[PDB]
Amino acid sequence: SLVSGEKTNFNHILRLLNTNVDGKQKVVYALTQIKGVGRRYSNLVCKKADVDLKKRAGELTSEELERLVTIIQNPLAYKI
Amino acid sequence: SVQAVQVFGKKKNATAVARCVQGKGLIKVNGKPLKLFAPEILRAKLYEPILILGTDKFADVDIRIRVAGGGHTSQVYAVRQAIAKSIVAYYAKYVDEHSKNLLKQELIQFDRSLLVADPRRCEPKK
Amino acid sequence: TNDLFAVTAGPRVEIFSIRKREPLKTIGRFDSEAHCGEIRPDGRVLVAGEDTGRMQVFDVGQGTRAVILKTWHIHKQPVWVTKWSPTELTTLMSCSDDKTVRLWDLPSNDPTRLFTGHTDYVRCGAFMPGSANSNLLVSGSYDETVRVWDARAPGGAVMTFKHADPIEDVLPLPSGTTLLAASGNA
Amino acid sequence: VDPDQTLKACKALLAHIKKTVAETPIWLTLTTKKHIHDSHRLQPGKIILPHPLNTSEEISVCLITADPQRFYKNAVADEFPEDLRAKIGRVIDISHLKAKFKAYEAQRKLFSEHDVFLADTRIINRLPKALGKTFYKTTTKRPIPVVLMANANARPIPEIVAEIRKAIGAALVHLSPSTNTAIKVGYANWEPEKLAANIETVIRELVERFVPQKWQNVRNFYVKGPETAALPIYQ
Amino acid sequence: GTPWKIFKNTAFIKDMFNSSLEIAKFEGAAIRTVSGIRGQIKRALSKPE
Amino acid sequence: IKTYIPKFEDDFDPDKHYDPNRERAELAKLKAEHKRERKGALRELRKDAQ
Amino acid sequence: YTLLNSDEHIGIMRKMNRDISDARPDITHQCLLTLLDSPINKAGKLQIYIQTAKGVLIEVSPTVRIPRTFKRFAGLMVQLLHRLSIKG
Amino acid sequence: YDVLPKEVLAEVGSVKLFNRWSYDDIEIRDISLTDYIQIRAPVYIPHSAGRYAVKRFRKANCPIIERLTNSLMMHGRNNGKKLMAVRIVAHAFE
RNA sequence: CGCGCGCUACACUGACAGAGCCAGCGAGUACUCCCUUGGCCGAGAGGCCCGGGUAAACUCUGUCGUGCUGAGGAAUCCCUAGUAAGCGCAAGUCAUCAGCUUGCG
Repeated sequence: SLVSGEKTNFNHILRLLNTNVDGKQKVVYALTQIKGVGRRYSNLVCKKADVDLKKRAGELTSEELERLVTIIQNPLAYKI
Repeated sequence: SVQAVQVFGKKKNATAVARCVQGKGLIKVNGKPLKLFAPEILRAKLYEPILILGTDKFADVDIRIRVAGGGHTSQVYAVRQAIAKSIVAYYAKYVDEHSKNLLKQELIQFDRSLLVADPRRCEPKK
Repeated sequence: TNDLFAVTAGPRVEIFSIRKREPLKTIGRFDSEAHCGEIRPDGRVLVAGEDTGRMQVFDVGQGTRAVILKTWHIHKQPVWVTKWSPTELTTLMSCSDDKTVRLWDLPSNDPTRLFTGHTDYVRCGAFMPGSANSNLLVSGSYDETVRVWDARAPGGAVMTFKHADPIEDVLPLPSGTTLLAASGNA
Repeated sequence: VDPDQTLKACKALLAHIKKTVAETPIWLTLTTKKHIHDSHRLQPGKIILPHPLNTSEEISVCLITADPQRFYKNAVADEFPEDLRAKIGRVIDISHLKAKFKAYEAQRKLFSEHDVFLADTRIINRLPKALGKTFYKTTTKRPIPVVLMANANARPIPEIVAEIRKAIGAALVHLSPSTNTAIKVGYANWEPEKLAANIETVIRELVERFVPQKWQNVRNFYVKGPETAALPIYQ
Repeated sequence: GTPWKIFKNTAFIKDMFNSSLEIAKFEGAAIRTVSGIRGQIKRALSKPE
Repeated sequence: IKTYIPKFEDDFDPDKHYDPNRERAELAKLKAEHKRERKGALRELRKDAQ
Repeated sequence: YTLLNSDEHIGIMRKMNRDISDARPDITHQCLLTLLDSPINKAGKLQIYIQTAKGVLIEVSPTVRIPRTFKRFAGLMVQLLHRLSIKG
Repeated sequence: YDVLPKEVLAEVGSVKLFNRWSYDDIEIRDISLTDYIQIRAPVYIPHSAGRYAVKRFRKANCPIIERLTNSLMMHGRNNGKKLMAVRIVAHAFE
């Protein structure tokens, strides 16, 4: 009667750099919800961070979230 | 010497040359085969005359069709008219007149536009 | 004869192929989770219950089709198992989490019959295969009860069986007489 | 012709330019003494440079073929994922090009999308009417020849990949029926010694391959910036 | 002036006037080519002033 | 329900344009007056030509 | 530009002899007030239409707070009647 | 077969709408409308180029599914897309 | 300032990317949208070179999901079969018409 539900707590409102509200929609549409980001821009962001587009928002780990924050912070030190 | 029957099909501005020769059974339209030439929803209107007359009637003929002019629906109607008129004229010319009459009977019992193109004249209520 | 079997895992189901053993199409329309994705005996329509209480039934072709046919949002609390009836192609059963199993007809937008009697989570269910047992449902709850209901009398359990363990799984036999209730260590 | 004179003129012209920030193409204008007539000499070509003209970091080429686009898309999906599948964005046959792109807005969108263009020698003679005048006549973003020539009658694929590697960084060579022309050589943000090597080999190949009556018909080469003065190298 | 676009008969003429005001003063006028073709200024154009 | 307040102007009349920025309002009014005067001049010159 | 009531235009209507007690916007004003403060409106089970005798249908949604004062109400009604809609 | 795919060859027996649905046992419920619902005359797809509006009661002889398509193509944006209409009816019947 | 007539814009009838497949009328040694920064060859007038400002449609296949990214009142007018409506291409014909007109599919 013990099965690890270590992933089920993801329908919670995530926090990010400018908006403190970002639900579970998708990675690229969540980054579209982030203010100042376009859809192709978020696609470029996800492809740069090598996060799979199949994966949802809230299925991520903290280090992946943080490197997403760093690469939305600077778009030039990463190639573009 | 070789048996051949050429027939014409008409629509608004879609015309259809259909030349029928004794063959293995194939049917081509602009070279490409019949199951390929159409938008993917009018293929039943193409198969309507073959499906009425059965495949054994087309077992011996080989139909090559050219088409040009008009839009998609117009070309499809031109090809089905050319198919029906081709097989009826071939059966008129090279097999028995009774078989021709039975074929023309089944086709007219379905729809007359398979044989005689009825153009849309302008005659509104005068 | 077909080449489809479905695996639900998380907020998405993944319809697999049998011949190729490659995930043929991943369906991720869900809101929260996906608990049981079962395709019809026909082999064209997948049903799945979400964690938000809704159940979605949608057509799936041999390739990439995810066309939502119907949705139901009556449970308002997680739906853990839905199953089709093996005989009737348009009737399905659903054990929710709260206290209920219920029989749905696919065209309708309301449950055909409602069945209560359990006291905790109910989380396994099955139809009774066989010729004589046309309309008999069996469900195992977490209240250590396996109940079998007739679908002609919408009252209580026609038969009940009380174990001492949380009852996790149930299958009937194809013979129709005997049944396996998987509960705890035995 | 001397690289010392060429290097001092290029250094002084880089100084004149200086006195993101620059981003100006420096080129050289060839001037000859007689009119040019042969359409096979009017046929545009390319010159391989020892320092490639491109940056090659995010530039995305658009390739134009003639024989089946399905086969060429098969080749690009098969062969090379390191640089070639990173840089090839679209391959389009000439039939699909004339089909999907006759519109002003459509070809302007394509011009805005892609970064540089390659086409086959069997298609360049049809290209200028096919692509728009806004695509072709105005700016240097115009297709560069590749030799995709011996079911497509095509040279084998590894040689094709080598050809694309050369022709991405090559420089275009277009000729005018008149007695004047100009060929790009580099940018102002570069090093003038590399500029000197580039202009040296450009001069050599231009005179020995394209300009008919090789050095009898040759005349003045002026190194020039976009809007500044021109510095002389006679020939 | 100078012809700008030339259809079968009608032709647009560019470097002759500065404004639709001047043209609407000279509306209905008897223009003439060098070749000998007579013609008539008919109506001001709009988009190039 | 989250009620909302109807945005409307107090002294209403259809003949006056309503805009906050005096700059863009003045620019539009000047463009319209210029257009009307130009049309009047074109009509008067056309009648003179006839 | 102002609604036609019996508050100021009484002398004009009494002069021209047309039904001084029919030009009564205060009835519609107080009825809209009553129905927008009634608790079924807050529940959202309400939807209110106005048929003005020139024949004009006016859909009023529950989410609006009508101005309490008759003067603001009159200015609002005029702007609505001349621009076919009112934005929030 | 002359040139016919597998599904039409399978259902070569009689005439079925969209090559899947039968006409054989289609009961109508009202003796009033058994005259004016035309399902005696079969059809393959509803798109049939006919002059079914020359005089009265020729829509009483055009088939019923042709009427369904021709009434589906009724707004200011879908006035000519009869292929969209028959695609929609095929999807809805599936 | 007023009135109509056309034109444009206003989202499910969506966007993006691929694949496939259709017209008719049109041929006067004739047709070009600018204006300019520079430079070549030009005693002078110019010509060169480089920069700046055979359809629409439709069908099929996938990626994504309603998000100032809201189809028009009272009235009044018109319309009954290749009619309404949608769609583009061509031409510019001694009067009218480029802010458009007439053809044609």
